[PDB]
Amino acid sequence: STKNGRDSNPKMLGVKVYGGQTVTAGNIIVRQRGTEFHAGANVGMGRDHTLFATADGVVKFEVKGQFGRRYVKVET
Amino acid sequence: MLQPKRTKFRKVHKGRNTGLAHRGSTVSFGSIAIKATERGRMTARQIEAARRTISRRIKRGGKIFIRVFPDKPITEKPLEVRMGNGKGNVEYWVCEIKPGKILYEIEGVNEDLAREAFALAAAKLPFKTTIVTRTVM
Amino acid sequence: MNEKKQSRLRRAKSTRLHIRALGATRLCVNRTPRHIYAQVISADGGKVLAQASTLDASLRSGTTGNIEAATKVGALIAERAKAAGVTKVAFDRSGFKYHGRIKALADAAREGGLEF
Amino acid sequence: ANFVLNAQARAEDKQGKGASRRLRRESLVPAIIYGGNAEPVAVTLELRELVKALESNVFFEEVVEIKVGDKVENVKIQALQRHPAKNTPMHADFKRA
Amino acid sequence: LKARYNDELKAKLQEELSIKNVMEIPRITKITLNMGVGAAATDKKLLDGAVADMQLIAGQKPVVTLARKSIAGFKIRDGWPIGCKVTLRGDQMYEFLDRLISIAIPRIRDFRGFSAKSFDGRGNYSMGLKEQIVFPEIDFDKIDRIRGMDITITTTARTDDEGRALMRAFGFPF
RNA sequence: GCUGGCGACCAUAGCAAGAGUGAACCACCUGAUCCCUUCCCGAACUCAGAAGUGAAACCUCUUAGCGCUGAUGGUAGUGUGGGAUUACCCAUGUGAGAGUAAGUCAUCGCCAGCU
RNA sequence: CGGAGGAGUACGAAGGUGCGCUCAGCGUGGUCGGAAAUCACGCGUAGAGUAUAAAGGCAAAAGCGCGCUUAACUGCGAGAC
Repeated sequence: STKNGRDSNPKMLGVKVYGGQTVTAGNIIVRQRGTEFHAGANVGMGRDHTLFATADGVVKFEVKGQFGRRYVKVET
Repeated sequence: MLQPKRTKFRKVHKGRNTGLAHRGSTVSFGSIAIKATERGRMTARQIEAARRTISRRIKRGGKIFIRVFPDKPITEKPLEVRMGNGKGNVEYWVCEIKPGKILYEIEGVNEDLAREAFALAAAKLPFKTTIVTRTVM
Repeated sequence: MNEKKQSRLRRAKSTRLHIRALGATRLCVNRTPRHIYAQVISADGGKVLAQASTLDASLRSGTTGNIEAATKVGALIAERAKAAGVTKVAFDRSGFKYHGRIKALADAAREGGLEF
Repeated sequence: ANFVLNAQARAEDKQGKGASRRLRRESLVPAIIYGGNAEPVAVTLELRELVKALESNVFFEEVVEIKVGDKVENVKIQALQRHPAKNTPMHADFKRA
Repeated sequence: LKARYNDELKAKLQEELSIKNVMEIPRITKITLNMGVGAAATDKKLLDGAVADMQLIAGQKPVVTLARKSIAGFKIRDGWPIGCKVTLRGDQMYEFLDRLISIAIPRIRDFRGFSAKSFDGRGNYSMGLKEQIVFPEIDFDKIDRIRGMDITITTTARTDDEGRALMRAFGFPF
């Protein structure tokens, strides 16, 4: 007999809205286990590190700061 | 019987042996060396047999560098067992060989004796080989 | 050596970043053993809307390094900010304790009429 | 003067993977010349000539003359690529000197 | 001391060490008194006695020191007190130094205990002594067992020679 | 032309080494009355000030010493069609990583004070 | 019926907030006290920690303390996965 044979259900993480797309306030942009992306202007952060839009506009990805963090923001 | 002292995992996937040996295909320790021209698998017993043959021929008058180490475990099913019920048990260890891989180098012996030793060693190996010498570049 | 200033800037970082995130006009203060300084800076953090310090001619000849000077600087920065048109600000203590001369400057600015 | 390599110009249509493989099937060797005060120049050499030159050690220390057309470049061999299995030379880097 | 160094020792140190700017002059910054009173788990009283002894020796309230990381070899663990310490600056440290030099040395059993060596290599000097005696403290009556103490003098002297010069100027024996 | 504060940018910008500045600013500095502070300590935080110093620290300059940046050419891989099956070849499109030549001791905005 | 590990909990603080603080290791010295306790100063350094398995994360530290506290609320809820 084998001692293996277990796995967990999928979690369907990932980028939901890509750069250049138009969003409405409340739209989820990124599902992520940790902060692979950080929240920029007009973007909020949930309790499970989800990134969501807090205004209507156009999504933009960038890299900024002294730590080289990846940021996502919404331009109005 | 070369074998890793410790491994992070016991059993590994079969994989696919493709490509040429861009790394490890230049003479770097000795002056003359034997390198494979065809891909295949080299077992620890084969490595030991070739080393013993070379050492016996050269009468330990120089240094032998072995540039192949078998670190990939190979499993087998017990015998008279059906398919399934988990992966088999580890049986022996191999090193993946790509064309261009240098296997042995010799330092400090005459070229004729070295070539005789390499010719004796090549008969123990499961793939075709060739002889190379150190060049500037 | 240099640890004192680095620690002060480390304390200031959190408040400065939160003020930037809120997007409010910032009233930044700075303190030295000899003088005090205050600036009103825009939300983007690039342009100085107003300033006032003991280096100004009206206060430079005085004791210039105590609570009495700080109250005058607070009143003066309040007047200049009101003239420039700023009403609501977020106070930035730049890692200093909200106490003594800094507190006096803040109270004087509030009396002058900056809502915070 | 001791070492002279006759070369042809390697135009843009003779660059890339397919063109290089065609050249090596035609028994030529692509090579690049770079160095101070000028722009890189791509040339093609003869495999026979290159192997003959590499058989001698003083080729790796002397200044050699690469002639393509009328122009002449005085260069030193800088890098060499070999086939991992067959040891055949495949590409060369020359530095102006 | 204090005024003694402020008026006198600065000049002689300046001449002896040949330093152009006055701020280079060795200055004794602080004195740290430590009793590493281990194995306090078994009894829980010797640490109280050590705290009382430190409070008596130095005119300050001692602070207990807890362990960091739990060690199987001893009975120490992550959070419980395993030592006691005090730091002295300003007038208090000058008074402690003068009392030490004046009275501690005669009251030790064997003289020449301290060495001109045992410097940290950067101008700070540590000395360890046995017993809480040699101080103006209560005698063997009304005290617990004798306990050793470490005294580390941290000074602004950049090098060991400068530290030794400052120490000799202050008059510590060796 | 220097000094301080706040930003843009986040190594071609950093680290290290050497050098320089006290008119103003800054820094060290004096004291522990009152405000306030130490699981003890005026060390930090805080207050009241100007006897000293540019030593330390901060800034500015110089250096390719570590670091960082980095071509061209070639090689590996790869979509489509065809030919072969140790897994490669041809046509066409695409094209690294490593290494080589080489570059770098940053570049800008607002406010205030001195000469 | 492929290769490897965990869960069927814990916590009124180990939650909230304001303020504050940086780990690990090594080398020097220093009573018992040493390989390793505690003290002092330096060197390159996140290699520490995060109640617990691993992964993705963590300087405004999400790591570590102190004072006061109950938002470990009630009615909901545009808009999304």
